[PDB]
Amino acid sequence: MPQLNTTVWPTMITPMLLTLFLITQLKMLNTNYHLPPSPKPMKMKNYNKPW
Amino acid sequence: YYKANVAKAGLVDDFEKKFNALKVPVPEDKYTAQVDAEEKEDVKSCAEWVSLS
Repeated sequence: MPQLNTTVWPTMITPMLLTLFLITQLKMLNTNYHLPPSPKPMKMKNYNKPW
Repeated sequence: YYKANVAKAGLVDDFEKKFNALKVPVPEDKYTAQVDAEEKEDVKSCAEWVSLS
């Protein structure tokens, strides 16, 4: 079983860490979801005429 | 009608002399000037709000 060849293990451990923990994560941060725009048509800080 | 129908001694004359020479008191305002001033004050408060709006 080549999986048990413990000599090239450091060749798999590092670039995974360089891919699972740095690169791919750095692409999810660049996938943002904005809150959808429903600005209410009812925003009027008004007041009765001067009386 | 009252010169030729009263046999009282000249009393119709002095009643009518007291009438043509009567000065009925014309009532004076004393109350519209102070609401005009209130009106002026209002238009001031109005116009400044129209400016704000």
